Amino acid sequence: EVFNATRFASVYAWNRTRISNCVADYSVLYNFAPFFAFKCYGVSPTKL
Amino acid sequence: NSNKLDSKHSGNYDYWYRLFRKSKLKPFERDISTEIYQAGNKPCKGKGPNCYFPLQSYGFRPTYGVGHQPYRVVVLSFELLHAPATVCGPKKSTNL
Ligand SMILES: *[C@@H]1O[C@H](CO)[C@@H](O)[C@H](O)[C@H]1NC(C)=O
Ligand SMILES: *[C@@H]1O[C@H](CO)[C@@H](O)[C@H](O)[C@H]1NC(C)=O
Ligand SMILES: *[C@@H]1O[C@H](CO)[C@@H](O)[C@H](O)[C@H]1NC(C)=O
Repeated sequence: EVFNATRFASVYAWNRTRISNCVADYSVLYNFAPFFAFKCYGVSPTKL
Repeated sequence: NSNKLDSKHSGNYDYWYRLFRKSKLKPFERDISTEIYQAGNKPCKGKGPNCYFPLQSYGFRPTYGVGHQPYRVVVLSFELLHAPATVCGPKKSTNL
């Protein structure tokens, strides 16, 4: 629902979504789109 | 602390360090190798998504925080067991 929206807000007002009470599935973060940039800074992108 | 030899203007990315290893490192064992960490089940060999270089830059600059400064660390290992020795300090040679 957060990765398949239609009205992504402009940068001057960045919409914020709060994430809680789940189990974090992370294969969706991989299979979704061919992607263009996957720069991770503080957390290992595979040890997440 | 050594901020005068591991730092220069425009940065210095000479040093290296490893974060991606297949297993833990045994004591006093060197694992110098350039092998891309396997993730998922792909035999992928290279850089990019799901194929990461095992070792990342240890980039140093003269202007960092104290915890990010280029600390020079030298460890000393001693073996004091029942065997002929090699190294000592001050020594007197009173006869037996
Ligand atoms: C977004 O949702 C619609 C239906 O809700 C679906 O058909 C579409 O495939 C989704 N977008 C992507 C990129 O999968
Ligand atoms: C994001 O947009 C939705 C729909 O316009 C809105 O209901 C929500 O409050 C927004 N989130 C913000 C502004 O943090
Ligand atoms: C020495 O080689 C063995 C066999 O390949 C390997 O399991 C071990 O980790 C190596 N030890 C060092 C010093 O890397």
